[PDB]
Amino acid sequence: SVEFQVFCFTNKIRRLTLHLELHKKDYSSQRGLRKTLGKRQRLLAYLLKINGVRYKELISKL
Amino acid sequence: NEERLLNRFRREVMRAGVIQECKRRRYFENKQEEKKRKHREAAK
Amino acid sequence: SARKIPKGVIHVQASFNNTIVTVTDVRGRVVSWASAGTCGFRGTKRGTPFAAQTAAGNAIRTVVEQGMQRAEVMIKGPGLGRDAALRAIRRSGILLSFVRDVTPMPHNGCRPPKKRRV
Amino acid sequence: PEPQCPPGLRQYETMAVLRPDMTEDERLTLTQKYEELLVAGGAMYVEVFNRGVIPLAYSIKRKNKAGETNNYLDGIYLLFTYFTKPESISPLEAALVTDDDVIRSSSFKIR
Amino acid sequence: KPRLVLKFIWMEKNIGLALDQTIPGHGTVPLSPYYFWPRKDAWEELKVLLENKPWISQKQMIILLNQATDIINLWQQSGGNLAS
Amino acid sequence: PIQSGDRIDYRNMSLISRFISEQGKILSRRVNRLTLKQQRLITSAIKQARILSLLPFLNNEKQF
RNA sequence: ACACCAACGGCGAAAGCACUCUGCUGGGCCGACACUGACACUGAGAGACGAAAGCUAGGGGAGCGAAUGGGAUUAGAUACCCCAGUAGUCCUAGCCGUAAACGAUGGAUACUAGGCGCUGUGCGUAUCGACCCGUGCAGUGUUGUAGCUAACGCGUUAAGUAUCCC
Repeated sequence: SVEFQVFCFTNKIRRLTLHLELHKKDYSSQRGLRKTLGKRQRLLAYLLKINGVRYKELISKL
Repeated sequence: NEERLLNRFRREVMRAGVIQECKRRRYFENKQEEKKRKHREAAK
Repeated sequence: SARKIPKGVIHVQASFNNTIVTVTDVRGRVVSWASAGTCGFRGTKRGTPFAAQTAAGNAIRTVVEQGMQRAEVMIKGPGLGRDAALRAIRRSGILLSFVRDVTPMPHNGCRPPKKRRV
Repeated sequence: PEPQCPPGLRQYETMAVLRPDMTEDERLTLTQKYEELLVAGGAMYVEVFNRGVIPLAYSIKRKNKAGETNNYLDGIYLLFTYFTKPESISPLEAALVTDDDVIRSSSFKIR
Repeated sequence: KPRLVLKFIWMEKNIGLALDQTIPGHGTVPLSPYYFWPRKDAWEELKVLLENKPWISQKQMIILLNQATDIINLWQQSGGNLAS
Repeated sequence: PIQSGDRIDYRNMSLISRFISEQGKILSRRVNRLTLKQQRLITSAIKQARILSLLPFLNNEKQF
């Protein structure tokens, strides 16, 4: 299941970001946010590598 | 009373050697590995 | 004089280069103190077991106006002045209830100063 | 019987020691501030049971409201096996610090 | 849990205290450790060995330590005097 | 030994105080002969009971 | 600042991290096929973090303590010793971006004796419950075969055999 990985990582970045911006100095979870961004980004380049229209739907969903 | 000394004998339970330890400076793992390597091997 | 009660605590500040033999009552008003610097000789000689013996003897020889039976001793600190002091009090042989230590055992409070390098 | 509700929120247990003097408004008023917790928490609040007063090791420093007087040797050992949301535990800490008959209140989280 | 023997020896210069210890609920073999002629601590060495065991009950450790203490005590008095 | 099934809490002052000395200080794993997990868990529990003044931080020295 | 606990121990990518408790939150490990189906590795330039000392701004300042000052040793002593002692040490917000930042060992995968260990989980035995034995893995350590090495040594966590990338 791929779109649950992208969507799940998106909610991960939402909850972790609204953690981090009202907190502002945790330099440990910064790596977690950046590993999630990079991991999701290699997924988006993967599904963009496979398809057009379907990845256009992944952009249009979020 | 007799001339027996159990305060020195009991004293080595928690030795006064934690006070000859604490006169000189707080120094890190080189002399804590020397003193605590010789001390981890003195009790074994 | 004093309260005239023959029970009372004895504190022995055994330093690394000195000894102090003080004796006081239960509340803490000192009835006498005598150290190694008190009993005459002073310098590198003070703080040796002969100074502990002489300082303890000249300390508690002057409590004969009280004649304390029930003694209890509360020593403190490192040095070569402990065991000769306890042999001095047991030499006077008065009713030594219990000796004890009250030495400051820190829980990493302040930084102790530089190592000597001598 | 306790694993019924912890779908949704958390579980704790607060240890709080008391004054040894009063016997009245001690089971009462501290259960009334437990009802203040009930306005806050509202979950399976059970087993708030009391432990007998015994001599502790060493305690000073009551800090009454402008008293700063009483040393102690004894204390009533309350412990609340309560159950709440993880939100609003710091106001339980302020409630169990500021009040007079509660000193030295350490909460915990049993698993 | 078997039960226990300290063995002391007094010769004028030198104490030996020898702690023979015994089994808990777990099958174990102690020696008798003999603590030695130089001024190196006998009571601390013995008691610490017992505490390190936990295999020794408090009553057991204490009874042996009391006997050990008594001999070190007699030894100190004889050494300070000449008893022999 | 002495695990006794129920977990070690500050409320269990039976197996706790078999682990401190009469001088009131925590004994190591090789003395108490437990696992690492038992040792750390009684360590945190003993220091909790140290906060509640159930246990002394220092016991006054005694003779005779 | 946090004694005993402290362990040749646990965690972190490294630097680091230990009085306890709570909250938010990262990361790891293990199992079942529960799902997708190569989404993988490395990484120029780039970006982040980065002990200590240093600097800007404001607090705070017990101990320790460069500089400094006095005493001593000394031919001399700007130094070791001792007595005072300022910046600093701590915290807030930044800058600085260096260390023997060391495992003196970039990362990743596959394969190649063992012994003795520790930590985490999994299965079976044993009891029906804590043990306890073997093990399946992952990580950490110590001796060590083969092989490599100028030698010392390293040796399944290679400095072995190969492949890739800087």
